[PDB]
Amino acid sequence: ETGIGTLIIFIAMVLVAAVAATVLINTAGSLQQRATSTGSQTTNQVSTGLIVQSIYGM
Amino acid sequence: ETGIGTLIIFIAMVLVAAVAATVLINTAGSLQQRATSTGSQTTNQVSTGLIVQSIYGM
Repeated sequence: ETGIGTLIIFIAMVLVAAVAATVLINTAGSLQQRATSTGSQTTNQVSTGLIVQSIYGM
Repeated sequence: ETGIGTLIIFIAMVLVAAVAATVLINTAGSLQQRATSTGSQTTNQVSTGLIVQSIYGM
């Protein structure tokens, strides 16, 4: 009967959907750390600087 | 059926969207404190100064 064949494919459908879910989570986690670090590094880059007061010679 | 697979990926889609939301909030909060402090420090920097009145010798 059709009942047996339906159950077999059902298991396969669940496993496939889990794979595509894993890709999206892993990619978002990788891009999270890069975007956070870039923002913090740029903030330090703009604000920091050195200034010359006076120059003397002998 | 397609109904089972749709629900599994749906959960994953919601979790991924939450991650990207967290990045934007955290970055804006970090840049908030830097921009506020820079403005206040510069205002004090320009306004403050010392002046010499008179010099006497013995």
